[PDB]
Amino acid sequence: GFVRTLRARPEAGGKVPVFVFHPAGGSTVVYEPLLGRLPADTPMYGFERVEGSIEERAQQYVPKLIEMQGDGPYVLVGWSLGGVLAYACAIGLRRLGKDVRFVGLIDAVRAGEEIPQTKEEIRKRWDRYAAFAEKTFNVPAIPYEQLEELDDEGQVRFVLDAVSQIPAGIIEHQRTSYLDNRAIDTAQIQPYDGHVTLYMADRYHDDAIMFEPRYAVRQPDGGWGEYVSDLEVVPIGGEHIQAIDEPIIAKVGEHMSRALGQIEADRT
Ligand SMILES: CCOC(=O)c1c(-c2ccccc2)oc2ccc(O)c(CN3CCCC3)c12
Repeated sequence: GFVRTLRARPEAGGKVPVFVFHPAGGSTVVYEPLLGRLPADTPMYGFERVEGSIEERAQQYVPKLIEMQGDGPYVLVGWSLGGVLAYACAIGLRRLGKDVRFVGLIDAVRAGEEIPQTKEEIRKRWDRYAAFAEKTFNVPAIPYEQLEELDDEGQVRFVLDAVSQIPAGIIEHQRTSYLDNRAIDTAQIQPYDGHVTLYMADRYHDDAIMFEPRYAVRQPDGGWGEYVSDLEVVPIGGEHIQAIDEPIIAKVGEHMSRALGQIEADRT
């Protein structure tokens, strides 16, 4: 289904599992280096891509989380889109009376300026995209009227259909990566009253900034302060793309290992 077992929990008992959520355009295999930097016998399960708005995705994840972990305690972690997903699940779990003890955002940083969801923005985005298409491929008027009334999924299907009028593996990977990135853009963040740990790199990587220049700037709280009063930021430096890998992930893992140790002691 959509649950990957990175490290299975014992048949009974054992430590609290870490649930990780996939990043934009990738799977949860990317959390293996993190897993290497967490305490021994820490179980880990990864939740992979599902369809819908952030809230719709969480509506699919949360029942599964509960089936696997019951009342809690819940440790929810994510890099890239995975961060927003972990957070949405945190809100859903807390609303149903569950015990969420840790939410780990791994450089899941909001654009430094809000990205509006307006028809003007739709037009600016696709104008930007058309221009790069011209330059990258050495190659007309953009049918804005039809695009404005399509959602993101509809917009890319329209552009891809108009394009064919490229092999499927490549189209599918560009498609889901594009939609997962837009899901980050259009996420409507709700407030959460539990503790959030935000691991913060210095900047988005250049390719990220080229697609959406508002990611060139980040606030110090990464845009989460207004939604999260109990917010901790753990600066890790480097770029967004590097935050998930060795050696920077060692810094994340060392800190996160301390948090897990406290959760384990409290149960004891
Ligand atoms: C090379 C990295 O490309 C992307 O980040 C994005 C992609 C993408 C497309 C095809 C293949 C891979 C990625 O689509 C986007 C749509 C909106 C948007 O704001 C972003 C920018 N990101 C950066 C921070 C979150 C949004 C992207």
